[PDB]
Amino acid sequence: PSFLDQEPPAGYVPGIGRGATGFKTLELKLAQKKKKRANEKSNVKRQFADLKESLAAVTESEWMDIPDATDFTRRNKRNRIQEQLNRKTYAAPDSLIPGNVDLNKLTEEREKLLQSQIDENLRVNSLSDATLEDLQKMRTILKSYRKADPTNPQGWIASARLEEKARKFSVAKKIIENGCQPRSSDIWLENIRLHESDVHYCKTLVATAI
Amino acid sequence: SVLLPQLRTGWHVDQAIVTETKRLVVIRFGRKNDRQCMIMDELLSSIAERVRNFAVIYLCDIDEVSDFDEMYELTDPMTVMFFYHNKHMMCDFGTGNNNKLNFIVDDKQEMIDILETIFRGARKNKGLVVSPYDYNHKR
Amino acid sequence: YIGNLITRQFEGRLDAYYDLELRNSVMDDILEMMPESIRQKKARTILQHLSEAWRCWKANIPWDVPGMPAPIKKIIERYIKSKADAWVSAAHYNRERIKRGAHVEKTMVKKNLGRLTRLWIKNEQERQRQIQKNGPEITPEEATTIFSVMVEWLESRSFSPIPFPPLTYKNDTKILVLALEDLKDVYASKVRLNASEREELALIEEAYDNPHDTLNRIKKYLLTQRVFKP
Amino acid sequence: YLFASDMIQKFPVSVHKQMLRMLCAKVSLAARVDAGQKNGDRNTVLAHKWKAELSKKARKLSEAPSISETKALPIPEDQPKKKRAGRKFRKYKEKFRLSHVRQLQNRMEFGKQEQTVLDSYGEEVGLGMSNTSLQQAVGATSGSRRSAGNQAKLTKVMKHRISEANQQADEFLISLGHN
Amino acid sequence: VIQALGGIETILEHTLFKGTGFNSWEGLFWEKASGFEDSMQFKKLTHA
Amino acid sequence: PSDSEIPPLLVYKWTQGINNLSEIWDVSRGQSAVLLETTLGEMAEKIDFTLLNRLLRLIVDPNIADYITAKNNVVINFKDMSHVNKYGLIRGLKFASFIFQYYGLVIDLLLLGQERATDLAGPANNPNEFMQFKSKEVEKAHPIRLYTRYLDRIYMLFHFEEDEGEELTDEYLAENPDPNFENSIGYNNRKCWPKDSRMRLIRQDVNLGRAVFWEIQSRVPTSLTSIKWENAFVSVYSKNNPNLLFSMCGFEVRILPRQRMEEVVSNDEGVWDLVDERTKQRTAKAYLKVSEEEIKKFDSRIRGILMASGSTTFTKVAAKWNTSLISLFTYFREAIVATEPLLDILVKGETRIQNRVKLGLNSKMPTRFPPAVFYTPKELGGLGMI
Repeated sequence: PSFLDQEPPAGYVPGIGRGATGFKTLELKLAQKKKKRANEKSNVKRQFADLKESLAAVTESEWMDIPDATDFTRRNKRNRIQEQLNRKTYAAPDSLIPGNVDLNKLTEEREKLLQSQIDENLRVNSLSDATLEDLQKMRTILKSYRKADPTNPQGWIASARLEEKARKFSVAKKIIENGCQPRSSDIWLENIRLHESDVHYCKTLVATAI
Repeated sequence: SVLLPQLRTGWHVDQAIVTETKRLVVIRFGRKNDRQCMIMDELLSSIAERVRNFAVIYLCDIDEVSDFDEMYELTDPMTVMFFYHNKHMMCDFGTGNNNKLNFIVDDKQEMIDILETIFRGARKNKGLVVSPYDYNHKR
Repeated sequence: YIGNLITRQFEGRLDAYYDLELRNSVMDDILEMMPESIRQKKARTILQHLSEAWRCWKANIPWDVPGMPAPIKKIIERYIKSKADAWVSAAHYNRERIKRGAHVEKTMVKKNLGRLTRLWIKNEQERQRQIQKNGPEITPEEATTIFSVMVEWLESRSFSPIPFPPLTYKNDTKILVLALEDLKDVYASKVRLNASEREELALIEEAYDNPHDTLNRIKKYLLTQRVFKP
Repeated sequence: YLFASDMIQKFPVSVHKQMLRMLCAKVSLAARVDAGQKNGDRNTVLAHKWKAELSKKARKLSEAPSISETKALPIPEDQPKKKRAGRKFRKYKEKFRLSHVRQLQNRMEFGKQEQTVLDSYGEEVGLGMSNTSLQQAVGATSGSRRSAGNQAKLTKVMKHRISEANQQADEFLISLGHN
Repeated sequence: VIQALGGIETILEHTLFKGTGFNSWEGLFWEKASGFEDSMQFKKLTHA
Repeated sequence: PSDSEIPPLLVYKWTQGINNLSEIWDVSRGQSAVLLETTLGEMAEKIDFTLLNRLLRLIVDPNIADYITAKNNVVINFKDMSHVNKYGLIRGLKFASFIFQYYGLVIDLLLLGQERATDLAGPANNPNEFMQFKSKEVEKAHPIRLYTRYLDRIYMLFHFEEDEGEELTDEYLAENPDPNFENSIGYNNRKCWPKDSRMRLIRQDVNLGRAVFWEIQSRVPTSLTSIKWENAFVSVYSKNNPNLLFSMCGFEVRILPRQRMEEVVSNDEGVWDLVDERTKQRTAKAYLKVSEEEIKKFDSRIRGILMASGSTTFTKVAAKWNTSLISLFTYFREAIVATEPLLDILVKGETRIQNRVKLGLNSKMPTRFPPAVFYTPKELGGLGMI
């Protein structure tokens, strides 16, 4: 702040020096009319005043020795720590993809590792159901794969069980019966298991397999 | 308030703008008695130490210096203004007046972001900058 | 409007104000009473004393300072009294406004929380400090009547007390799982991790990888550790 | 009996824990003077220095830091970007990048609803493309490729505290083992 | 909601989709801006 | 807060539980009934440990009791402020709920006593179901009929006959004389329901209510918790009052018998037809409404959405409104259509958020804004908002 101390002006106008850019009797009657008007028409300092009057007896040496400053609350240290802690963050590991977790495999996967250490010392309900058009993509691919081989029952069983896990009900039970039209026993072992639900029809499928 | 220096003539203003090349020049035009002028004086008084590198803040009174009143069209109790290389800077705040500043900013960080963004856009010669915060509910 | 326009052609309480006005009144008076030769060099330090006194009032720290002139210490005290009264009164005043649904705008919503949490924590501290003096309020004759009721209830119910978890236990694994995942599930919706949350994930992960070791550690914490971190 | 003495409780509460350890020693040494002083003539002037050190050092423990000068934001000026990619440093930034599977959550397939799974709080967490078009139909999710580099790991302070706690828990389980 | 608005088509007349030049909307996907906001916060940046 | 019952299913089994017991509805000879709703007041805050370590050594081996007792001291820090916790409970601890529940199990036993609590729970060999008994004799043996405690709040139902009731109220009036008939000054009606469906103020029923609350007030010492008439609601069903009024969780239920339907009635959406297990007819209607608490929590929540966001995306605002609105429609299902001010606040709040989007696009605001912008799914590019 060198220029703040100096204080010469010269005869220059301020606007021109920088190359700046911009982006009486009636008055006496109005003054007398306002005088016609004004003629007819704090607490804080009152509170602290009796004290500022009581500052009068403080000698100059006591004014000169005032302990300069002090940090009581340790605000600086705590600010540096709270800043150090919040700097960076991170990216969460891929294991937190929520759909994978099931409890059984984790428990039998765990208690065996526990017991091993002790011996050494000595689908989710949460996911949305499949969308008709995705499942339709599945139907087209699997349809191409069953149309690939009329024989090779592996396809028929596959299009049966995958659509079973996906949908089942009528679709699978119709497909299996469709492609079951003879030598391979597997379409029968599957068709029996899924489509039966009642004794007579169980026997009807069994006898055909026989 | 005591933290920030005051400019007692128009030539302290002008030279304060001219002698400083590398950092923004921020002037509050207003009077000590006003209610809105002391608030931005406190806000800017806390920010001055953080920002001393890329900006500097000064104080100017309208009654002390009335010379700039007509040239920049100073109304309202306070106007903050931003200067870089003698060039009046400009930023569209949404207030509809891209010039100067009027309202009292709330948070320190929002004003430091204004200073930072005006500075960064000022280094590129860019006349208009766009604030990250459109406050126009205020004006 | 016309007259103003033509002349310009020929010419051209509340929480926000009251605090700053208190600072300005007090600083005005103190600076007025100072000798003007040393005046300006101390002034910034006096401002720092006001800030520190307020920060100490916000901490309940008593703010007792080494040698100081008595009248100034009186002044800063009375200032803390008034600014405190206004700070608390306005803090409670804005809260009910937020309850009603009136518009306090924004930063007031965020600050009002910090102010009311300072107040709440002060009420808690005074609660417990007055619970030092008077001691427990139960008294033995009332504790008797309370304890017989549980004794008779549990004896009438023929209730066997819960034992301490054994070193060899069947469901330990099945209790760890249910425990750990219930600490784990907080972080499953997060793509990014703050520094602490990442540490806690390391804790849960090692708790899975070393179940025997964490069972031993938990059990020893149960039998042993009586002192805990804040 | 010491914690009730004059030289401790005449000071603020926060200083007490440090004064015990500080006073206890100075008591012991005093006793170790008293054993050596001959019975006929017993003399002070060590305990005068030893009160001086304790009282003064206590004022100092209560004195609190001086104020600090405000630290400044460095400068907004952008700096030219520098690049290196090693085996070491890619291993470093593996923490700091979105992995492949994590990137596939960020892809919204145009025209049809996401896979969303209920979060523990019940708010649907979308994983958009992370599962192959066939895997939504079957609901088998995926294993895909798990990045083992962004796995959470301990800070230096926490890692020794865990191991220490476990090692002492070990001697505890042994003490209960033989007894 | 999709049928209330008239179907996908009556919706796409309200958008720039036909400007994107795509013949059919089948094989298309969005890049989420949520995750887009994450990849930018792994760089060191000022609050502004 | 049992594992088997979702709190709306709780309100359901509570109303059906009130009906299924015998002959509370008949007023023919002198009979009446009373419900209390009393928050235990300061409860976890007034928990005292010298009593806890003992009550826990009853229920648990001492090593766990000592851990649980010393784990609550700790030290508590918020920025500058620090205090050791001597007195209250810290409920941020995982096991705190257990303590809290166990602690409530004490107070439940001062109100009910050993004799009546054994009648409610039953023998350890064949303990009862939630609301049941063995014989009607055990039901009618004691005035207290149905009792529950949900966290802090207590629900107590009483059945009185003039023989029994006159005694109790004569005792309270006797030991608290009120010549100016001021019992009705502070009595707290439910402001949600109109005239005909509120509690009528009549010296008999009010004196019963204050007498009941004066008995149960006396039953609990003041060191454990604090029970105050201000936090309590008392309903009376008698000759004079057809309406049985209570509020559980966020729901407010009134109950009428088919017997008393003659007093003016208008059907709602929240009407519950209630069936006795024997007559298998519909003996009561329970009308539902949403409380003035959780309506104002919803006000304050959408306010929080439009406030706490200075700068956020539009789809985050849409998703916060989708979450909070899905929660409110999901928990309150039947009771919403019966609440006028909650429908009004829905209509205001939705257009209000739409206004926050409009003011986010441009400052001029539009004349009309096509709804396909807001309401298309996120995958088609809209906000997906409901």
